[PDB]
Amino acid sequence: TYDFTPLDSIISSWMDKGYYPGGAICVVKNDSVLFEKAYGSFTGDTKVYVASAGKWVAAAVIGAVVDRTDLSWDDPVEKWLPQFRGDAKGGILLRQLLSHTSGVRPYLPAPRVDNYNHLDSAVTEILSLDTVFTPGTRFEYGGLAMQIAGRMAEVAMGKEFEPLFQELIAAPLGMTHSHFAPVNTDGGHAPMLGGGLCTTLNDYIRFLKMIYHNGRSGNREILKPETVQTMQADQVRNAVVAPGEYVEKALGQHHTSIYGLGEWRELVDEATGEAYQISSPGWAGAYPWINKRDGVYGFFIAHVQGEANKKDGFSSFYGSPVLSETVTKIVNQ
Repeated sequence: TYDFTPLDSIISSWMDKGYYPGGAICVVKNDSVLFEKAYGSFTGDTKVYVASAGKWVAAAVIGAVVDRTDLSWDDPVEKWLPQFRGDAKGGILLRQLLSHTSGVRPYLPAPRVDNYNHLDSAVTEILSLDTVFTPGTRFEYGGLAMQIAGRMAEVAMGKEFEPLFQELIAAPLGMTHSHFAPVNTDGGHAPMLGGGLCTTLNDYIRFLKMIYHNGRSGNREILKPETVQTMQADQVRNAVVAPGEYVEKALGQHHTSIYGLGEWRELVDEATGEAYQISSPGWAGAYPWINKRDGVYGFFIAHVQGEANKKDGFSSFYGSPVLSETVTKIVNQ
């Protein structure tokens, strides 16, 4: 019998200040739902564009392809996409694309925006762009590199990325209201993999349950256990992490191993190098997480109105780990 008042108070205060028009949360501990509540206009089935919350899901689609084909985390781009031969980008590894360590430019040069609904067209435009640094040498967050990662999975399966998501992840989990494409163009819900995901509280909770159980759902192996472990491992490695990236800024943690495959390693045990809190926050307030020490997975879904970073110091991106912090307090007496 936990007391969830402190969490409810924080979320209600965001609604009372008009930061969001609505929202919903679900917190699960040791496979029991401890707290589930919708605010404002929302239900569990309200569809929301969740931006970077989809990076976690997109990495899982690619992991399901890696499980089924000769595609591997250490494959170079040019093995699969021969139009990249002759370009320094051809030697980028799949794991580097998904860990923000590729050196591919973060977003198209202004005023262009990658809103492509087909990755083959997206990747042709990305091919023309100079890199910003040598692969593996720096961490820099962005969206273009994951377009390339997605296209490599498309080629390995002979099938486009959105249909792959439905075949390999959404259908087997019973996610019925989710999609990466078509891409909404209102701003900040693009490119496809990095920011395109539209989902619901009920859909994304099914995804997190799967991840929490090391890729199993019931009697099905949705991802191999090793694939889930690799997604959660240090994929930044020796890349230089600049001061003030999300983990340092939002959580105060100073490890360099801040990212896996499409997911942040928010809290890490130094002695083992294992991450015990993992997340994929979006700029507009969506915050999914797992805390292995708590035995918790949860998801807050919402979309900020106005700017993400407001004059009272609230931030729908950098403020989000208050949710996992408050749950950690609650579930440990």
